[PDB]
Amino acid sequence: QLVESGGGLVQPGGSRKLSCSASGFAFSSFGMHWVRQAPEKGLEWVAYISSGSGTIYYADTVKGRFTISRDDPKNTLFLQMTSLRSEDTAMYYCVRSIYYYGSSPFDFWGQGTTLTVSSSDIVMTQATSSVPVTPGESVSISCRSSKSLLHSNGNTYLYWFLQRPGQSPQLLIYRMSNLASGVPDRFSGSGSGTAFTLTISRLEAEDVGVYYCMQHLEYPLTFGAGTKLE
Amino acid sequence: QLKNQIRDARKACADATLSQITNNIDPVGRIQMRTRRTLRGHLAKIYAMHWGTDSRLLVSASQDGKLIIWDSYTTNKVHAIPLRSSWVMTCAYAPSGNYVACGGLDNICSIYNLKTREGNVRVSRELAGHTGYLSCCRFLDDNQIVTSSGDTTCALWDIETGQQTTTFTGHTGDVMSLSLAPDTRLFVSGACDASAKLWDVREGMCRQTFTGHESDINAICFFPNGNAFATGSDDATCRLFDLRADQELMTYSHDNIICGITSVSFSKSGRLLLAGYDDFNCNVWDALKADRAGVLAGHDNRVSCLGVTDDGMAVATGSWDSFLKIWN
Amino acid sequence: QLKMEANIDRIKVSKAAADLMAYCEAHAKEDPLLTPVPASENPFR
Amino acid sequence: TLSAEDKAAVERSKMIDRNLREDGEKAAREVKLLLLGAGESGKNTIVKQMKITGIVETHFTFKDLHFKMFDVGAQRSERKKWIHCFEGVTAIIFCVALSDYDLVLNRMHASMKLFDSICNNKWFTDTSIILFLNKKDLFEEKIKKSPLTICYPEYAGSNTYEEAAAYIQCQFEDLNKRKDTKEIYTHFTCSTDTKNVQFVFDAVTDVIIKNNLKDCGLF
Amino acid sequence: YQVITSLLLGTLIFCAVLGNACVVAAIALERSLQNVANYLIGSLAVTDLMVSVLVLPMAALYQVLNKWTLGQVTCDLFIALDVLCCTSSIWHLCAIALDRYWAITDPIDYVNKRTPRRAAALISLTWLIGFLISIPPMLGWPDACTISKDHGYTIYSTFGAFYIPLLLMLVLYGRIFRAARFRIRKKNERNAEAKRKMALARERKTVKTLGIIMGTFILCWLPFFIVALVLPFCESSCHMPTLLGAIINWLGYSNSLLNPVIYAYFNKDFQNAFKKII
Ligand SMILES: CC(C)CCC[C@@H](C)[C@H]1CC[C@H]2[C@@H]3CC=C4C[C@@H](O)CC[C@]4(C)[C@H]3CC[C@]12C
Ligand SMILES: CC(C)CCC[C@@H](C)[C@H]1CC[C@H]2[C@@H]3CC=C4C[C@@H](O)CC[C@]4(C)[C@H]3CC[C@]12C
Ligand SMILES: CC(C)CCC[C@@H](C)[C@H]1CC[C@H]2[C@@H]3CC=C4C[C@@H](O)CC[C@]4(C)[C@H]3CC[C@]12C
Ligand SMILES: CC(C)CCC[C@@H](C)[C@H]1CC[C@H]2[C@@H]3CC=C4C[C@@H](O)CC[C@]4(C)[C@H]3CC[C@]12C
Ligand SMILES: CC(C)CCC[C@@H](C)[C@H]1CC[C@H]2[C@@H]3CC=C4C[C@@H](O)CC[C@]4(C)[C@H]3CC[C@]12C
Ligand SMILES: O=C(CCCN1CCN2c3cccc4[nH]cc(c34)C[C@@H]2C1)c1ccc(F)cc1
Ligand SMILES: CCCCCCCCCCCCCCCC(=O)O
Ligand SMILES: CCCCCCCCCCCCCCCC(=O)O
Repeated sequence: QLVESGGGLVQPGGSRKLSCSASGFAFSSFGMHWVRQAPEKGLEWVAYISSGSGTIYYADTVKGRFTISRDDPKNTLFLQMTSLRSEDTAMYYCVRSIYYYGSSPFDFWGQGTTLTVSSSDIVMTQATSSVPVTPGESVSISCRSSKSLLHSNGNTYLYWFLQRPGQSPQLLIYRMSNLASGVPDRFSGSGSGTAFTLTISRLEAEDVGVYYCMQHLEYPLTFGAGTKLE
Repeated sequence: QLKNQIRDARKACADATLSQITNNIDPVGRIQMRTRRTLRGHLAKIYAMHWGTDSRLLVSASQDGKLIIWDSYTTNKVHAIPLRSSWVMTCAYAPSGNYVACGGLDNICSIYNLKTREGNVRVSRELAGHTGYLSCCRFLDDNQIVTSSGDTTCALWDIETGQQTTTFTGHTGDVMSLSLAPDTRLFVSGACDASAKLWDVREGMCRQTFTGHESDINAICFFPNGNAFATGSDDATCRLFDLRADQELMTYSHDNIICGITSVSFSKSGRLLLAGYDDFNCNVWDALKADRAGVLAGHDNRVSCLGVTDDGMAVATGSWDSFLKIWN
Repeated sequence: QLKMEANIDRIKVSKAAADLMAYCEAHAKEDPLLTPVPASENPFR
Repeated sequence: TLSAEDKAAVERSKMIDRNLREDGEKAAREVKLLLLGAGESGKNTIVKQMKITGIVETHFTFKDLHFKMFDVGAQRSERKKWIHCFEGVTAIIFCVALSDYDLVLNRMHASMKLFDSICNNKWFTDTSIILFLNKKDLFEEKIKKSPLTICYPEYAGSNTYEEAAAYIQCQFEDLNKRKDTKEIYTHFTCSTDTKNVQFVFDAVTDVIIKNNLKDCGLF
Repeated sequence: YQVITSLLLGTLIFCAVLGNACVVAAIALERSLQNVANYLIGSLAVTDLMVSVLVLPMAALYQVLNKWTLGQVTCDLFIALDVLCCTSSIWHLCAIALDRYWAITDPIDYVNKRTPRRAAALISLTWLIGFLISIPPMLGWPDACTISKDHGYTIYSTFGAFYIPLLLMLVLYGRIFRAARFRIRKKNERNAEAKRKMALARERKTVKTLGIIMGTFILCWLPFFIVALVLPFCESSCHMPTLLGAIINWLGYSNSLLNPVIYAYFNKDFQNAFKKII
C-alpha cells in the first residue's frame, strides 16, 4: 500500500515537501511516478524517477521548481517543491510502476494528499464527456491520438484507468490489449493506429466512474479529458 | 524365459530397416547456422536450460548459484533468482510461464513463483522426499510436475499438497534424463543401466522397455509426432526407438566422434536431429538419411544443454564456457 | 514386468517408417532451420 | 531501446549485471575444500572442532582466510556422474580411521580402494590431497590387543604404535601414481582443537605458493 | 655496405614487430589468458611494439645514412620518444618482478586483494616515470642527432632509467630465489631417492630460469648505460670506434624482441593458446 503526506495550506512563493511511505512490496525495484489531479479537472503527470535513481524526468509546468528523490532503505519517496504557483493546487497521487517484458506499469495508485494554495507533446482527445448508462447494457468509449502509438517493435502504448467517485484511479487495461490482474473479464479494449476504443459488456453499478486514457510512447505522459458514466 | 519370447516377437516385424525405405528420399543437404545473440553474465558452468512456450523467454541454470531468465530478442535479463543451493543439475519452465523449477545434488526440488504481487520472485514449494540427486524435472500443469532423481526412481508431485502422489520404480541404474510426451499421457526416462523405459502417468506403471546402448544414457527426447524418441549415451551414438514397433530403427554414429552425446533435441518437423557432444561442438544429423548435415562449433569447453523453440525459429545451446548461443 | 511387455500388439517396422516419413514430409515447410526463412521476416535479424 | 519502457528494461538489465558481478567478485576469494571419507572415518569430529540431507556446506574463517567445505557422503549415488561438479577445488580432505578393523564387508581395504580411485581420478589430476588419520588413541589399544598382521599379512614390523602408524601412512601414500603432479599431506588427528585448522591452513598456503611458483616458471 | 645492413635492420624490425603483435593478438583474442600477470605481459608487449613501430625505423635510417636528414624538430621528437618508450619498457620488467614477488611472498594478498587495478596502477606508474624522464630535455634544457651531454642530466637520466630498476630487480629476484629454494627443500629407499632427484631437478630448473632472465637483461642493457655514464665525463680522451658504439646502441634495441620471447613464448599457457587459435 501507498500513503502520501505533506499537504496543507501554503502561500504563493513558499516551499513544501511531500512524502510517501511504501510497504508490503519491494519498493527498491519499482519506479515511482507523481500524478496530480486538480479539484475539478482531470489527471496531470508531474514527475518520474526510475529504480536506483538512475533516471529522473520533470514536466515543463514544474521543471526547475520541484525536485524528486528516493530513500530506498526506508521505502520512502519525497517531492520537494519551491515557488508554488496558483495552478499547483491539486490532489497528488503516488503511482507504482515496473518495466520489464510482460510487466504492467501503473498497476497501483496511492490514496493521495490535498495541497491548497491561496491567491510537440502527444495530445489525447476524448470526444464524449458524459454517457448515460443503465445496468445490463453494453457501452463503448472512444479515444484518439494526435500521433501514432504503434511503435516499430509492435507495442501499442495505450493505458486505460477507471476512477470511481471518491476513489483513486486504478489500472484497467495496459498496452491496449492486456487486462490488469483482478479486472473482470467484461472489460475489453481494442484499437489501431491513432484511434482506440474501450468496450464494457453487461455494465453494472460498480462500473460508475470516470475513465481516463494515457499514452506511454514517450514523455511527457499525457492524460485524456476523461469520460463520465452515470 | 519371456526375454526369448520378446526377442522372437520383435525380430519377426523387422522385414526392412528404415534405412532401406529411406533410400528413395532425397538428402536434406547442407545446413549452416550462425550466432546472432551471445548471452553472457554467468560466471560458472551452465548445466541446464529450457525454452519458454512463447519462444522468446528462456531460463538457464548455472553452478554459480544463479539461474537467469533471458529475453532472447533484446538479450535483456528479466529476473535473477538467487538459489539456496549452488549445485544445480536441472531446470524447467512452466508451460504457462507462471512458475520455474530447478534442482540438483540436493534431494529436493524448488519451485519459484514469478507473478508475485510483491514483484520479487519467491519460493512456492520445496518438493522433498527423494534420497538421490535430482536429475530432471518437467511441468505437466501448474499443479503437477514429474521429477527424476539418482535414486533410480521417478515420482509425480502435486505442488499444492507438496508430496509425491505416485512413484515410478524399475530402473537398475540412476535415471539421467526425462521427457514428457506431447499429450502428457506418457513419459520416458533414461538410466545408467543403458535401458530406456516408458511409463504411464495415469496408471503409474511401466509399459515398455528399450535396450541396445552399451553405456549410460545421458539424454532423451520425444519425436514431434510422439510415436518415437531418441537417446544420447556415452557410446557416441544416437539411437531412435519407435513405441509401436518396440524396436530400434537406426543408430547415428561416426568413427571420428569420441566422447559421445550429452544432450538431444529435435526440430519442429523432426527432419533433423540435434545433439550436444563433449567435443564442445553440436552436430546436426538427418533423422531419415542418418547423415551429419552440419556442425554448430561455437563453444570452447563442452555442450551441456540445448533446446529448440516450440516455434522452431531458432535453437539455443548451453555450455560449460558460461555462455549461451542461439542458432538458426 | 516382462509379462506385460510380451503381450502387446507390435506393428510392422515398414509401416512405422512410412508413417514417420509421411509426417516429416507433411511438415517440411514448417522448419525455418531446414529452409532458411528470408531475412526480411526473420525476427532475429 | 528507442521506445519508452524499453530503456527502463535496459537499465534493469544493467542493474542485474552489476549485482551479478558484485556477487561473483565476492565468491572468487573463497577457498573451496572437498571433504571425503567413509561414514565411520570420523569426519564429524573435524566439523565439530571447526565449529568450536544432501550436500552439506560448512563455512569458517581462519587467520583472515575464508574456507568452504562440502561433504558429499550424505547422499548415496553414482559418484562418476557428479564427481566432476567439484573440479577446480583447492584441495581434497580424506578421512581414514586407523582402528577400522572391526568389521569385514576389510573396511581398511575399502578405504584404500576409495583413496586410490579418488586420487587417480582424471578430474583431480593436479588437485592435492590432505589425509587425516583419526582414532589414534583407539588404535593404540587395538595394536596391543590385536596384531596389525590381521589386515596386512605381509607386515613384518614390531607391534607398536610408532611403527604401525608409519607403515599405514606409507601404505596409503603409495597409491598415487602421479607424485610429480600432486603431493599428499598426512596428519594424525589430535584432541586439541588448534592443530587441525592450523595444518589445513598451512597445507592450503603451501599449495597456493607452489601453484604461484609453477605459474612463474620456477617450480 | 648499405644494402646488407639495411636488409639486416629491416629483418630485425620486422621480427620485433611480429613478435609483439602476435602476443598482443593472442592476449586480446583468447579468454583464458585474461589475468593480472598477462595484463602486465600484454602491456610490455604493447610498449615493445610501439618502440619497434615509432623508433626503430628512424634509428635504422639514421644508421644507414650516417646523418640526420629529417630536421632538428624531428631529432627532438625522436629523442623524446626513444627516452620515454625505452624507460617504460625497462620499468615494465621491474613491475612484473614486483608483481611476482607479491604473488610468491604473500598469498593472502594474492587471494583477497589482487585485482587488475594493481596492473593498471603499475602500468600508469611506468609511463609516469617515462614521461618524467623524457620531458625534461625538451622542456628547459646540427648535421647529426645527439642527446644532451650535460653532466647532471646524463647522471640523473641514467640513474632513473637503469640503475635503480636494476637494483630493484636484483633484490626482488634474490628474494624469489630464496623463497623458491626454501619451498623446494621443505625397497623404501627408492621413494626417497626419487624425491631427492625431483628436488634437484626443480632446483636446477629454477636456477636456469633466473639465470636466463638476469643474464638476458644484463647483456641487453648494461653496456649501453655504462657507455652513456662514462663518455660525458671522459669524452675528451675517449677513442672508441664507430662500430663499437653502433653495436652497443643496437644491443639495447634487441631487448624489444627478447622480452616477448622470454615472457610469452617460453610460457606453457601462451604456447597452448597459440596452438588453440591456429
Ligand atoms: C637477427 C634477427 C633479425 C633474426 C633472429 C630473430 C629471432 C628469429 C631469433 C632471435 C632469438 C632466437 C631465439 C633465442 C633463444 C632460443 C632458445 C632455444 O632454446 C630455442 C630457440 C630460440 C627460441 C631462439 C629461435 C630464434 C630467435 C627467436
Ligand atoms: C603504435 C602502434 C604499435 C599501434 C598500437 C595500437 C594499440 C595501442 C592498440 C592495437 C589493438 C588495441 C587493443 C585491441 C583490443 C582491445 C580489447 C578491448 O576490450 C580493450 C582495448 C584493447 C586492449 C585495445 C587497446 C589498444 C590496442 C592494444
Ligand atoms: C576486466 C578488466 C577490469 C581488465 C582491464 C585491464 C586494463 C587495466 C588494461 C587492458 C588494456 C590496457 C591498456 C592497453 C594499452 C594501453 C596503451 C598504452 O599506450 C598505455 C597503457 C594502456 C592504456 C594500457 C593500460 C591497462 C589496460 C587498460
Ligand atoms: C642479445 C642476445 C644475443 C643475448 C642472449 C644471450 C643468452 C642466450 C645467454 C645470456 C645469459 C645465459 C644464461 C646465463 C646463466 C645460465 C645458468 C646456467 O646454469 C645454464 C645456462 C644459462 C641459462 C645461460 C644460457 C644463455 C643465456 C640465457
Ligand atoms: C640475436 C639478435 C636477434 C639480436 C642481436 C643482433 C645484433 C647483435 C646485430 C644484428 C646486425 C648487427 C648490425 C649489423 C650492421 C651494422 C652496421 C655497422 O656499420 C654498425 C653496427 C651494425 C648496426 C650492427 C650492430 C649489431 C647488430 C644490430
Ligand atoms: O640518437 C640516437 C639514439 C641512440 C639510442 N638512445 C640513446 C639515449 N638512450 C637513453 C638516454 C637516456 C635515458 C635513457 N633511457 C633509455 C634509453 C636512454 C635508450 C636511449 C637510446 C641514434 C644514434 C645513432 C643511430 F644510428 C640511431 C639513433
Ligand atoms: C605497423 C603497425 C602494426 C600494428 C599491429 C597491431 C595489432 C593489434 C591486434 C589486435 C587484435 C584484436 C582482435 C579483437 C577481435 C574481437 O574481439 O572482435
Ligand atoms: C601514455 C600513458 C597513458 C596511460 C593510461 C592508463 C589508462 C588506465 C585505465 C584503467 C584505470 C583504472 C583505475 C586505476 C586507478 C589507480 O589505481 O590510480
